[PDB]
Amino acid sequence: VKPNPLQDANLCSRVFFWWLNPLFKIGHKRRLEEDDMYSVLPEDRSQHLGEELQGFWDKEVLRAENDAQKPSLTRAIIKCYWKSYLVLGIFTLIEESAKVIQPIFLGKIINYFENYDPMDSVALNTAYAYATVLTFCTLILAILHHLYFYHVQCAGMRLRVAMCHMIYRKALRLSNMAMGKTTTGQIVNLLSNDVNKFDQVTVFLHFLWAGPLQAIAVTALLWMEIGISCLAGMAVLIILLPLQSCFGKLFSSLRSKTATFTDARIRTMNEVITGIRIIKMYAWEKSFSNLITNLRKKEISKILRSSCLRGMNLASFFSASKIIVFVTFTTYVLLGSVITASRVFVAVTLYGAVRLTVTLFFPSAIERVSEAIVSIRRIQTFLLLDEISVGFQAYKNYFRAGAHWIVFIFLILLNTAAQVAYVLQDWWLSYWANKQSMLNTEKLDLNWYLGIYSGLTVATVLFGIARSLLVFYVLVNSSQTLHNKMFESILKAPVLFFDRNPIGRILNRFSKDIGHLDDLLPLTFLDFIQTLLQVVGVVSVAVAVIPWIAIPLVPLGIIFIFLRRYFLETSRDVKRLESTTRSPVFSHLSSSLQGLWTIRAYKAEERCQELFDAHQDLHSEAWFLFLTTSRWFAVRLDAICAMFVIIVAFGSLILAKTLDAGQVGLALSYALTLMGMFQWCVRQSAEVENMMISVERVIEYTDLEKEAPWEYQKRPPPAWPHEGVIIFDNVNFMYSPGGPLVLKHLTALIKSQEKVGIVGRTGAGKSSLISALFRLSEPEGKIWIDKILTTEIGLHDLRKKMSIIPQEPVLFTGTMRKNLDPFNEHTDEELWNALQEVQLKETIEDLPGKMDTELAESGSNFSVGQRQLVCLARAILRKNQILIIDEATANVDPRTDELIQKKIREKFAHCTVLTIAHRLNTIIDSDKIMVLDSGRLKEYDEPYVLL
Ligand SMILES: CN(Cc1cnc2nc(N)nc(N)c2n1)c1ccc(C(=O)N[C@@H](CCC(=O)O)C(=O)O)cc1
Repeated sequence: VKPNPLQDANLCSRVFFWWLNPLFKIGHKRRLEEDDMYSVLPEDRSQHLGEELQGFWDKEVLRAENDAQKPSLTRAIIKCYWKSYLVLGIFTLIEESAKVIQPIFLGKIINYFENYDPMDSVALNTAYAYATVLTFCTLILAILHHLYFYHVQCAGMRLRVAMCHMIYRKALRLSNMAMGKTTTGQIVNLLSNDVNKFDQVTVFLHFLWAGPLQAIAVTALLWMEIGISCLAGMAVLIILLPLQSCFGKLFSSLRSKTATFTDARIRTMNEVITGIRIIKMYAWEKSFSNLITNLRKKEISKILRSSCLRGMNLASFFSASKIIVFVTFTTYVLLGSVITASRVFVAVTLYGAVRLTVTLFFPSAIERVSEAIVSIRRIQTFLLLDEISVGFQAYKNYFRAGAHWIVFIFLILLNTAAQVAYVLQDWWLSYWANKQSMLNTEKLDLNWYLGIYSGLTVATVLFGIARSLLVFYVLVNSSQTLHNKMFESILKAPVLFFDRNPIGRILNRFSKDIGHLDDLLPLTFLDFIQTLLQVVGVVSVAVAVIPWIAIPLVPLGIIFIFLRRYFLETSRDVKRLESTTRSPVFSHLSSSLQGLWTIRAYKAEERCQELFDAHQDLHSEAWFLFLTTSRWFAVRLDAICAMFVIIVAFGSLILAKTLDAGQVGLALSYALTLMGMFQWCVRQSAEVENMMISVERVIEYTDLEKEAPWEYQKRPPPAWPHEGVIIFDNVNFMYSPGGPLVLKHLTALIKSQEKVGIVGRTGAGKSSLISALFRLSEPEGKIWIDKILTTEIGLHDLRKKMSIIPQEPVLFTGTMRKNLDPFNEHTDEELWNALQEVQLKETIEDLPGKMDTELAESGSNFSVGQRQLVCLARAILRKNQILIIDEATANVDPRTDELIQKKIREKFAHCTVLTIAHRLNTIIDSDKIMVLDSGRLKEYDEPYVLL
């Protein structure tokens, strides 16, 4: 078998994940296929995780049925995992208490600089001890966290597998009456969507009691430093809760109505791609073009508002750390107290540790718990029924299509000012403290120091909103300008491009690639850019105070570039492995429920359980590597993130004769916030480069094959088709320019007022002549028609002056007035005349509207009869000379074909009919008959010499 190195591995080797080093060496240069993944632990099998939960549930059902109450499933999980969760909670409490001691010991180092004496050896040792104590909370938070996180993540897959095991076990005991209601789709959905919500619940389950505790623990510490002025900092942070939720209820609505404009358009596409040979033959491209162009404008106008709302939300999330500090400190100063550099940065650190945690971790645990409870209720109600007895080019082509190169310089200059203001607003307070500490009653005027601070506070918000708005607009304009190019490039492709590519591929592209281009790209781009810009500012602030922290920065930054690549090279296969191991489980589940009555004949219902367990163990193995490979990188990242802080603190302490308290506090208060932003910035690039593939495959289009232009300046006479004379010569045809033939050298010439017919068996080149004079694939061979040719004329002025009767009639979703005449070139009464001349006016007045009656789903309300008859009515109203009749019959012998053939008898007056015959008797009193066998003709004038 495949033993895993997770076991038989001592301590101090599982905190750094040292047992996963060899696997990387295999994934770096060999592309492991399926047999380089380790097995699962003996306590992670399906049969072990399912039987104990089944026993607990069977005991709970009896316990809750003997006494008159309802059986509950939520208790059967707490009766099992309570010990594990409360054991894990110890480290949660430890790491939550460790995040409060750091700002307490941060303020004790600045106090040493505030009272400095160059001849003193007792306080330096105390400062070193304080630094050593502070240098360990970071290590505790950075190193020992990734094992507890892996454990709390693994604590969910066990339940996820145990639920599916008993679900499948129950799915084989359903009666014939209970199965008549329950479909296979809802069962595979319950097993495919409702059980996947148990993976992210245990991660956010510990915030419901750690939020309010930490809030009070920090609020109690602010009173000892500043006083009442902390309330002015806590009164704003609460207001952010109802404001960010109410507007949420305003956003979701704007997301729903847009769907109404998104699906319908797609539906229209499903009717233009299926039937190109009819739309292109009738020259009806402009109608569908105008019908499609109108919906995209409304879709963009509805998307812009939601984009602006999301941009405003992000701008409010960016610069929310400046209002609280400004308010609390102007309140603290206006009361009559003196500002010092010992409490400012401590309060800043406390506020920054509180607000993010609260406003990002509290409103999500409730959603997670609600989804989990809904899923658990569904699964419980299900089990209670009775039983039986890329590259730089991909970015350049995507960015340069949005705006000119001036807007890019403008947005760069706009992005490179918000961070400068963000840093200067906090530097001004350090300058104020340093200027105040140098006094000996010669007080400081508040006007200047309070006006500069307000200006620096307002500029930050302004430059934070403008950048987001501009970025969102520029990135939406790109999709707006690419969708067009896609449409007018795909609309002009020849029939050879549609006869080989499936419709589902094109529809899937047009839907999901444009959805990705419109919805999630600008948000992720802006978030990544903001999180990346937030780190260079911290690095520059750290460097500008101590210029000697630029020497180790190069070795600390060189390692990351290689580490990211060395990780991705082997991490870019776990997703494929997981999907390939996950799909067969659903496949087997869906295919095993149909042939179920034969599994009851031979009473073997436990072998299928073992097969299901074996199928799920592969997905379990493929999922076990994901968490470990994801945690392998965070430890090495946090190592550098903590070494940076250690170096900063110690190098700043060992230079206590050059610097002062304000700037050491400033440099120390920023280094404690890098660990989260670095992780977020590293994470966002993954999704960016993952979703750029849709952009790249969108740009794959917009440059395809193209037929001849629609029209030239070679205008034919306005009365060109006055007489039907079609000559021929030895023409050879090939669909592809280098494939086989389907037809060979039809040489003839058709007279005017002549009813010519062709006799042949299906497959000998009989159904390809309509593709010749319609030039669907421009061949060699010069075809003269009425003093002009068929090659030096545009495609529209050649197919419009010709009529065609299709084999199988097609109808589009619209009005009866538009289906017979999209481009209005006639009056009102002529439509009634042409429709009664073909003898159908029952259905119209049997219906109310009878002129604007919309159809539905390809007009299934009608039959082949009136469909063929309305195609005949189109041929009637066309008012044309050349008529090509095709015959592919599946209809019945009664009055339909008699009526249509009599109408083609008397209605058509002396107009050059070219007919294709499938039954030898449909030709009645023909004038010219040709027989076309397996590659040429034996043609004669009259049928009297044939037989
Ligand atoms: C706690 N937190 C949420 C978090 C952290 N910092 C923030 N910083 C800002 N400015 N805004 C936030 N939304 C924010 N959110 C985090 C922190 C790290 C990762 C993270 O990088 N996770 C990776 C681990 C790293 C990796 O595998 O590459 C993963 O496997 O999913 C996720 C969320």
